[PDB]
Amino acid sequence: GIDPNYRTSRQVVGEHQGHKVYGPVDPPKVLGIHGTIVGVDFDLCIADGSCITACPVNVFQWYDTPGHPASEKKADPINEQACIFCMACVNVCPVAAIDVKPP
Ligand code: SF4
Ligand code: F3S
Ligand SMILES: [Zn+2]
Repeated sequence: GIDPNYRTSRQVVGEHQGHKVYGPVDPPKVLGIHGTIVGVDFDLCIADGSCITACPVNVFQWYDTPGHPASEKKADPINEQACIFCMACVNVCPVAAIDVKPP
């Protein structure tokens, strides 16, 4: 579900907890994609939680996004530098909102 080319096709509009945020972002309904090594489309994430339950290195943590039409929290890749590219998260997300890319 997430654009595999976001890193080159969306402008970086900001930073969040050590990771970049890829625009556009128009809160609270449009929040864009968070992260570079491990990218999560906040506009697609429905807060299923499988990715967070699946990551062996705990890259993801719940992040509140009140008033987003898709969910009031999401998986924020705050510990993306720790990713070991097992690709578990990418396979289990029910909306395919995650894209991982070796630096
Ligand atoms: S690829 Fe593996 S390690 Fe990297 S985030 Fe996804 S689950 Fe965690
Ligand atoms: S829905 Fe959101 S929580 Fe994880 S499994 Fe998909 S990104
Ligand atoms: Zn973030």
